[PDB]
Amino acid sequence: QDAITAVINNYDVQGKYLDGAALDKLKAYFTTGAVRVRAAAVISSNATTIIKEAAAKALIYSDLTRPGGNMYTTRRYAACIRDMDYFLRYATYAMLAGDPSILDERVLNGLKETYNSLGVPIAATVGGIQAMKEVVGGLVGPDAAKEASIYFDYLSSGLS
Amino acid sequence: QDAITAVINNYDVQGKYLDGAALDKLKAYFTTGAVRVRAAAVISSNATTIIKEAAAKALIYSDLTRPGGNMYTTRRYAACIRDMDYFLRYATYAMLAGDPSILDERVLNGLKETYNSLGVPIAATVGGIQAMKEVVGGLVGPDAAKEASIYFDYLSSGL
Amino acid sequence: MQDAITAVINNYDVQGKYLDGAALDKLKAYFTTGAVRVRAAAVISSNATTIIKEAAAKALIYSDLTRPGGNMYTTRRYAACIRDMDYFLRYATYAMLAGDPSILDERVLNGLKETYNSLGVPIAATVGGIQAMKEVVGGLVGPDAAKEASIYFDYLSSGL
Amino acid sequence: MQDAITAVINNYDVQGKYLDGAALDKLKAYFTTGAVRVRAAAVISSNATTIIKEAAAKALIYSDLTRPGGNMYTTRRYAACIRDMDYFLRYATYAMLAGDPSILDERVLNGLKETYNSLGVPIAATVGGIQAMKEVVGGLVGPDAAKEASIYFDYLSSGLS
Amino acid sequence: MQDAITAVINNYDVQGKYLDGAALDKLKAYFTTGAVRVRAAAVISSNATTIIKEAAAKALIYSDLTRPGGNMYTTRRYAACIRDMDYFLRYATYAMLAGDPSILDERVLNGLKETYNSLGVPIAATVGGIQAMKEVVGGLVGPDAAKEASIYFDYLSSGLS
Amino acid sequence: AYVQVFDKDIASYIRSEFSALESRLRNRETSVKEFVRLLGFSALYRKQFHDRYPNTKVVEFAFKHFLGRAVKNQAELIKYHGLLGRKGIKALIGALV
Amino acid sequence: SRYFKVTACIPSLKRVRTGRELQNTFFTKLVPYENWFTEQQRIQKAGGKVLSVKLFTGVQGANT
Amino acid sequence: SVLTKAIVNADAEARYLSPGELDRIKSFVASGERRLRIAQTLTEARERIVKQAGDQLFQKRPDVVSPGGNAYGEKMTALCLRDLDYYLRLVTYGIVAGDVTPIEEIGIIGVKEMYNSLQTPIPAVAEGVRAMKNVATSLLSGDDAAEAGFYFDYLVGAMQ
Amino acid sequence: SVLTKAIVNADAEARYLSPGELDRIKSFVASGERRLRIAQTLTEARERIVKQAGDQLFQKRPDVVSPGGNAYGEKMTALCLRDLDYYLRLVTYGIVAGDVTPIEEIGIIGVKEMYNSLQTPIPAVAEGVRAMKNVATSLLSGDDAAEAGFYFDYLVGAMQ
Amino acid sequence: SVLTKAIVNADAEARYLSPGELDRIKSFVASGERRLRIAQTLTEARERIVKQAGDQLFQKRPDVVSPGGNAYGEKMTALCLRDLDYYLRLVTYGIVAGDVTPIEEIGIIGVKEMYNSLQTPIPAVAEGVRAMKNVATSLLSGDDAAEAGFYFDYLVGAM
Amino acid sequence: SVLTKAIVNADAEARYLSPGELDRIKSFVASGERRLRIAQTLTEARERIVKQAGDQLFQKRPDVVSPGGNAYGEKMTALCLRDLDYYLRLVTYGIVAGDVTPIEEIGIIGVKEMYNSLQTPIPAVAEGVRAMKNVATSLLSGDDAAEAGFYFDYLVGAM
Ligand SMILES: *[C@H](C)[C@H]1/C(=C/c2[nH]c(/C=C3N=C(/C=C4\NC(=O)C(CC)=C4C)C(C)=C\3CCC(=O)O)c(CCC(=O)O)c2C)NC(=O)[C@@H]1C
Ligand SMILES: *[C@H](C)[C@H]1/C(=C/c2[nH]c(/C=C3N=C(/C=C4\NC(=O)C(CC)=C4C)C(C)=C\3CCC(=O)O)c(CCC(=O)O)c2C)NC(=O)[C@@H]1C
Ligand SMILES: *[C@H](C)[C@H]1/C(=C/c2[nH]c(/C=C3N=C(/C=C4\NC(=O)C(CC)=C4C)C(C)=C\3CCC(=O)O)c(CCC(=O)O)c2C)NC(=O)[C@@H]1C
Ligand SMILES: *[C@H](C)[C@H]1/C(=C/c2[nH]c(/C=C3N=C(/C=C4\NC(=O)C(CC)=C4C)C(C)=C\3CCC(=O)O)c(CCC(=O)O)c2C)NC(=O)[C@@H]1C
Ligand SMILES: *[C@H](C)[C@H]1/C(=C/c2[nH]c(/C=C3N=C(/C=C4\NC(=O)C(CC)=C4C)C(C)=C\3CCC(=O)O)c(CCC(=O)O)c2C)NC(=O)[C@@H]1C
Ligand SMILES: *[C@H](C)[C@H]1/C(=C/c2[nH]c(/C=C3N=C(/C=C4\NC(=O)C(CC)=C4C)C(C)=C\3CCC(=O)O)c(CCC(=O)O)c2C)NC(=O)[C@@H]1C
Ligand SMILES: *[C@H](C)[C@H]1/C(=C/c2[nH]c(/C=C3N=C(/C=C4\NC(=O)C(CC)=C4C)C(C)=C\3CCC(=O)O)c(CCC(=O)O)c2C)NC(=O)[C@@H]1C
Ligand SMILES: *[C@H](C)[C@H]1/C(=C/c2[nH]c(/C=C3N=C(/C=C4\NC(=O)C(CC)=C4C)C(C)=C\3CCC(=O)O)c(CCC(=O)O)c2C)NC(=O)[C@@H]1C
Ligand SMILES: *[C@H](C)[C@H]1/C(=C/c2[nH]c(/C=C3N=C(/C=C4\NC(=O)C(CC)=C4C)C(C)=C\3CCC(=O)O)c(CCC(=O)O)c2C)NC(=O)[C@@H]1C
Ligand SMILES: *[C@H](C)[C@H]1/C(=C/c2[nH]c(/C=C3N=C(/C=C4\NC(=O)C(CC)=C4C)C(C)=C\3CCC(=O)O)c(CCC(=O)O)c2C)NC(=O)[C@@H]1C
Repeated sequence: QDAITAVINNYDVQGKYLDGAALDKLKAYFTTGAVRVRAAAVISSNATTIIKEAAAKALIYSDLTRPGGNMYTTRRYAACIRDMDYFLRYATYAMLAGDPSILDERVLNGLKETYNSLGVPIAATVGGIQAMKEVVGGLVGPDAAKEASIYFDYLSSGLS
Repeated sequence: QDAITAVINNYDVQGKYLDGAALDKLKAYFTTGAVRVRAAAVISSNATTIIKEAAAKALIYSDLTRPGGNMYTTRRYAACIRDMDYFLRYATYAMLAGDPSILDERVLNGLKETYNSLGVPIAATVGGIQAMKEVVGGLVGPDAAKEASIYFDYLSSGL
Repeated sequence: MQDAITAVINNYDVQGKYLDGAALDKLKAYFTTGAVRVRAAAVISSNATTIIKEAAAKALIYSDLTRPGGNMYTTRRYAACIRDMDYFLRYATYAMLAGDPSILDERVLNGLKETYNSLGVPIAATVGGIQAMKEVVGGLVGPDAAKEASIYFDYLSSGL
Repeated sequence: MQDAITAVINNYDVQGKYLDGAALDKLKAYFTTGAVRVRAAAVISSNATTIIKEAAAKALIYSDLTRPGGNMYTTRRYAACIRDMDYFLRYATYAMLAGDPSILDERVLNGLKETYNSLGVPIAATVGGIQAMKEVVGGLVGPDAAKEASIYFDYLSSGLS
Repeated sequence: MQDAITAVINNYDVQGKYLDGAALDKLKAYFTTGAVRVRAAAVISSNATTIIKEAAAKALIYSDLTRPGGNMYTTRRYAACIRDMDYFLRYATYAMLAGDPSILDERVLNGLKETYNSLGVPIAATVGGIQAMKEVVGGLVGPDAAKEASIYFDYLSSGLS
Repeated sequence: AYVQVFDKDIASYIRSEFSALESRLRNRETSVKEFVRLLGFSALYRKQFHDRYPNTKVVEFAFKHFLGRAVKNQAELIKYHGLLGRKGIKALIGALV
Repeated sequence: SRYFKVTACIPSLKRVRTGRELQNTFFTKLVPYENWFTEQQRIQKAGGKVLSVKLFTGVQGANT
Repeated sequence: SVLTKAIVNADAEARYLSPGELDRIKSFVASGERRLRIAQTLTEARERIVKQAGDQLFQKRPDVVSPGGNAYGEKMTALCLRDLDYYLRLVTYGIVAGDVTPIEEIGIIGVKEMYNSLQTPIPAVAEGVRAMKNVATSLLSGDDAAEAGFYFDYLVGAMQ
Repeated sequence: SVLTKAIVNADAEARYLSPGELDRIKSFVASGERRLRIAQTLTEARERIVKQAGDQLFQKRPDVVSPGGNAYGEKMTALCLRDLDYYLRLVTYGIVAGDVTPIEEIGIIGVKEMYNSLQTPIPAVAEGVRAMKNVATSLLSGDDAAEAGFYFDYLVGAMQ
Repeated sequence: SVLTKAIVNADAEARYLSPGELDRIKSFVASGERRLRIAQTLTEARERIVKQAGDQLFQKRPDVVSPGGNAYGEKMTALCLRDLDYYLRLVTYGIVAGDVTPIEEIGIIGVKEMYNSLQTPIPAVAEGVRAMKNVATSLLSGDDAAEAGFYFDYLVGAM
Repeated sequence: SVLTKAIVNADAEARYLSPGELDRIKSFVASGERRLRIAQTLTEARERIVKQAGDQLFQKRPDVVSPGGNAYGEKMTALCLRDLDYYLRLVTYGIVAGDVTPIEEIGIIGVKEMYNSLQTPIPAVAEGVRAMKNVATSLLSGDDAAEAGFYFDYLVGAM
């Protein structure tokens, strides 16, 4: 869900009517909004490249890609880059939303268990996410980067 | 299953043909049957009220109904009263049947686990069931009440 | 599933090694056994109904199980037990052709113990039935085939 | 579909009329026949396999149909034909309990001719089989039930024709 | 309609090519077959009435079709069926002389299925009759001619079915 | 389920081809959806719908059997008929469910 | 072929249901590997929470 | 028993029991005492019914008690009679229950499969049940016989 | 809110947010500040709105506050007013969200069932909401009132 | 036939024929000429195979040709032999096809249902096919016999 | 492998292996020894096959080894050759298996996606495999070459 809805939900459980302090948080979000929209468009256009660069930084030229590595074989390689795409798409969604919840509901839920059964290495995945963050940071520019970074970090912490 | 079938099943595992002693148990059930049918009709007619009264006794005017409570919001409130109805309907079925098995097969199985995932409070639910029992006892009358009570208690113990 | 040939291939693939003479020898061993296995499989398929009948006669029937209060009492339960027997036979035949026990693990063996325990089916009696089938099968297939057939039957028994 | 009771109701409802004595009489007639019909249905269900066997023996088997180049040649086709026979029997039993021919029209009769023509199944032979089943059924059910049973069998036959 | 000679010509004309040896050989092949075909055609014309009679005897008559409730029951329907049989025979003879199946498509085959379906004439029985005519024709024409005659009969049968 | 997925007529012929599937359902280890998937991924389905029909008619039947409907619009026809080319029938069935 | 054993709970947020529907709320199921990905997403989109995932059949990190 | 049937229909509809349904339950409980007497009669005559039916069956089918036939030999003949006894016991259970369901679960589901493994002919089994019906009918009073007949007929229908 | 809706559509399509979708998000964030002010106004006037609406409702429906009626008595009258307050709080939440969804989840699903158990008349509740709307409209400026009206109307529609 | 089976699998996968599939086709076309001869041999010996197998079956199962039994009587015995002849014809078709599919469509689908209506015992039919196999094997050369055996075994398995 | 494929089809049908299926298994086991030799030959010549094919590919496609092209540079050229080596190893595995399935799992599923991320041109990769086939064919005897060709063709088809 969304920053706006998160505030509303917190008030609803209290049963409190919306108050100025709450309104201020909502107001803060509204100013940030315009920046976020610009960042999202940048990410969508450069998504393929972002993934490519991040893979180059961490995943490829590594033991993983070499035989006996998790990402060895075309099927596994393709799976890993598909996962990378999802992380990027969901992070973009989270950045627009201004809320980490969507990551929990969509990406984070059931991931750890799936990975453990598969034997996918979590630390390497986290490394890939961090690499994507760095690439994204460049493209989005500094103001947007701070906002983008928190969601990437949230994903990384969840997986770990 | 049913009292009649329960007797049959006990004989079948033994492999024994039906005997007079067995017949007597069945006969006992048949006498009780007429009372049970009358009780069931009473419950069906007063079902909405029974639920209302029981809710008034336990569920409403409580933290649950207040914001931050499990039964807060219309959707949750409606769910809770739906559950109450289920318990009532199944207890009525069990009373006619003369057997607690149906409760185990439908209502009791997996309920605890479902409730824990949902975060529904079991003790409060049990409280509601007990309240329904008390209301039901009045309407059905004393002879019927004893029979009705055992099934309500069975549900409560399971939960 | 996996077979003998594929098992060798997969072991080499994880190493990244090209196929070597030692590997080839294992494959060659399988190829010689193959012809015998095919003949055995055809024998089993034709005599499957009888094999089950004989095995049941040896262990399952004329027993407490079939008598009232026994697990295989009632037509429904009797039918279930003979259906299970057929499964074991079909899968063992598949395994014998394959030259690998894996298919048994993937289909038959996984979760069977737990299922049986919940059902209250007696494992030891089932194992007895499997062993009986093995003995009957051994006769029909003939000695060379019997050794190969026996290992898969024993594998099922050990799993259960 | 409809049954006799509902058929009377529906006819009255379109008229908007309350149920009247004439209508009541039809309903009353049905109620008396009902007990007989239930007994007949149970007889048919128990003897269904035999009924089909006897009827096939009377018409379908030992014939060109079963011989190579015949419609019922090959196991697959033979099995199909006896499956169709069973359908007719089951539906006729349903109709007899209902006291209404409508179910036959809604399920069996609708599109059957067209299906058969595409398949190349011979209608006259099928009709023959239905008539044979009727005769066998008549015996088992007994005379009072037979008259009731016969009309539904005849209805199927007329539809297919 | 089209014939073999014209078919070759037309293929060349669309290409714009002058006639070539390969084309000439196809034409030459036809010319050798021609004499046989002419003899066959004369045989068929003389025995046409009998051919139809024999074929009807083999398939159509002494059957359910001719019996009441059958498609060929009543004099009018019987006469129609034998008229159709004659058509098929005449056109097949034309096709055999021509050496091309096209005339069958242009006159007989086009719209026949739809006509028959509206009429309720049974296609499979008609096909059976055509096959019967083929067998009778085969005898009269003799073996060399029979092969040529058979293909056109088969073409008709395939079209109808 | 047999009657929905195959038609009524074909479902009659079924004796026990799927007996193993039935047991897993009876056991409550598979869902009904999964059971329907596997009926779809079956030689019998393929033999009775796929094999004697052009790929468009195959998409019809799949819609009828797994959703209970015809194809609503040309965009939907494109998406599913597309996937039926360039992949199995097993892909089509899997996409609907 | 690899199979996944999945236990997931899905709440009925859109409408209260008169039918008991215990099975729909709480389900343990066997999923083909290929199907699971899509299924996982669908559970997430529904708002159901997947408590447990295990690989019922096959070997993890197997090339064939 | 009947009451179970009524409850099950109600549960499917998710409704409390209809008045009409309740009335049928009332009628059944009244009928039960009469039904018990009918069952008692057959139980007392059980030994003779089985014996007479067996003889009739063997006369009707010489083959079953022939060297080829399943029933042939003392052990086998005893088992055939035991089966007839089982079916009679089931019929008595049915009469008291007022439904075929008790009969059906114990005897009619998987019956085909069980007998096919045994290789016993199903039609012969049906004849035996028919024979038992005739003997039972004679001992029973006419109205009692009709009630008993229904259950007997069901069995014959099931094994067919 | 609008943003949540946009994200959800994108996730279903498994695609990054479309430019058009992004534009709608931009418009919403700009509108939000105006929306916050409208909500703030109603919050401040909340106590009076509820009081005035209550009085109007009781005048419109004498019956509800009568010995027969549900609302009758101090405890009951308080609860009726509490309900009106709840609905007003929900409306404010809606205005800030820009969507009825927040309102809908908390108040409109199962509302019929809840009130039927309580035996509260649904039409009377609707009248109370209508009454609140009229009071709220007067305090709001015309354009603000129109925005607020939509949310109020939805509630009235929902409780029908 | 082999080829039909391969094509059908490919079409389901929506792919061109796999190399492995192609190889099997190549093997089949080479085998075909030998297969034709095997089929021809059985066709010539058909009359004797059926006769010998019939006698063996009747010895193995006295009951079938007994007053109770289905086969009993001249008409019935002829029909039983006709059935054996049918199955032999199907087996020859199978050998040339290299696959049981041709056999399967004509003979093995609905076979249980057909025979159950007739009341013919399925196991006895299987024995007859087994008997035919033994006769056929003797006339065939060993390698030829093995090929023929597979088709015979399939039939026995099917019923 | 051939055997795996046959078993899988049977299991789906829930039936014992068909005679035709069994026959194909028999043919495969006979072929296997020859297949092993074919695989051995290619393994020994592997280093040269890759080298020769690489050169041919680069001549056929100057662009790939050009500053714009993916293959350009020593590191990249090595990786391109490594890929060719991988595919050759897969082909050998295929020949012994008698089926493309082993090849398919390791190399052909997700191949498009992997190369698209890398930005390697798929047609050039196909040309490299074609080149390898030609080199391999020359070293192999004609019949051996045909068998090897099928697997090589599959790879080319897959990409
Ligand atoms: C040569 C014909 C073409 C070519 C090759 C090329 N490949 C890469 C990089 C990689 N190639 C692979 C391939 C595989 N990994 C596997 O597991 C399998 C299946 C067995 C294959 C075939 C991989 C994984 C990589 C990534 C790097 C790594 O292995 O760590 C490159 C370099 C591109 C880059 O930026 O890394 C190149 C150039 N290039 C062409 O254009 C030729 C036509
Ligand atoms: C890549 C950075 C790392 C990696 C990934 C990897 N994942 C799989 C397989 C799966 N991964 C998932 C994960 C998800 N499914 C979801 O629904 C979501 C949320 C959108 C995620 C993130 C799943 C379900 C699978 C199984 C099936 C599938 O393909 O989806 C593999 C393949 C492992 C295998 O044994 O097949 C791999 C390689 N592993 C690495 O090497 C990287 C560090
Ligand atoms: C016979 C040797 C013994 C026996 C068998 C028996 N099994 C069940 C029930 C089940 N058996 C299975 C097993 C399988 N299902 C599969 O799909 C496969 C793999 C192909 C197997 C092996 C399962 C899942 C069940 C549950 C549902 C079902 O009917 O299959 C029973 C029934 C028990 C009951 O209480 O209903 C029985 C009797 N039991 C014996 O008495 C023998 C020792
Ligand atoms: C002989 C081994 C056993 C036996 C045979 C038997 N069969 C019949 C009657 C029929 N058999 C068939 C079977 C087929 N028709 C087909 O098209 C095919 C596939 C090509 C088969 C196998 C049919 C159709 C009939 C019905 C008669 C007819 O053809 O019109 C009988 C006669 C019994 C009866 O009720 O008709 C018999 C005796 N039965 C045995 O007992 C032998 C062991
Ligand atoms: C038997 C007396 C005749 C006969 C029958 C025969 N029928 C088919 C095939 C089909 N029959 C039906 C009919 C129905 N399906 C329905 O839903 C209903 C109404 C409830 C009917 C009556 C259908 C639809 C089929 C086609 C699909 C299927 O087979 O299940 C065949 C097979 C024909 C073929 O070419 O496959 C046969 C042989 N055959 C005769 O000649 C008898 C006179
Ligand atoms: C008797 C006075 C003369 C005679 C009769 C004769 N008729 C036939 C055969 C047929 N005649 C008919 C006639 C009808 N079919 C109809 O639909 C109607 C109107 C209702 C009629 C009058 C038919 C159709 C036949 C064909 C037989 C069949 O049903 O398939 C014969 C037999 C000749 C033959 O080859 O069939 C005979 C002998 N013959 C004379 O010479 C008498 C003067
Ligand atoms: C005889 C084998 C079958 C048969 C035939 C039949 N046909 C009709 C009626 C018509 N037949 C035709 C057909 C043609 N007209 C054409 O132009 C061509 C192509 C050269 C054909 C073959 C037409 C148009 C008619 C209708 C008008 C007319 O009668 O001239 C009937 C009469 C149908 C009726 O109901 O009146 C019949 C009986 N029917 C059989 O039983 C045989 C299978
Ligand atoms: C009321 C006394 C208490 C209460 C109830 C409550 N239940 C739910 C949700 C569910 N309850 C069930 C239970 C059943 N389903 C069945 O089939 C049966 C047996 C027939 C039962 C008893 C289920 C499955 C659900 C899920 C939703 C559904 O519609 O199925 C809720 C909602 C909780 C949520 O957030 O979803 C509530 C509130 N809780 C209380 O606070 C009361 C003490
Ligand atoms: C007699 C009418 C026919 C006949 C009987 C026969 N039965 C067996 C063997 C068994 N019969 C059963 C049957 C049942 N088990 C149950 O639970 C029920 C329902 C309550 C029944 C009816 C069983 C289990 C067996 C197996 C042996 C055992 O007692 O454990 C045989 C022996 C054949 C064999 O192979 O065991 C026979 C002969 N057969 C005929 O020929 C008569 C027509
Ligand atoms: C006033 C317009 C009408 C009225 C109201 C009335 N309500 C109750 C009792 C309750 N009302 C609610 C309503 C809600 N709880 C929620 O969580 C929500 C959604 C946010 C709503 C709207 C509830 C649950 C109760 C129970 C008590 C409690 O919650 O503590 C009463 C008292 C009746 C009773 O038996 O409790 C009354 C009078 N009655 C009218 O007739 C007016 C038209």
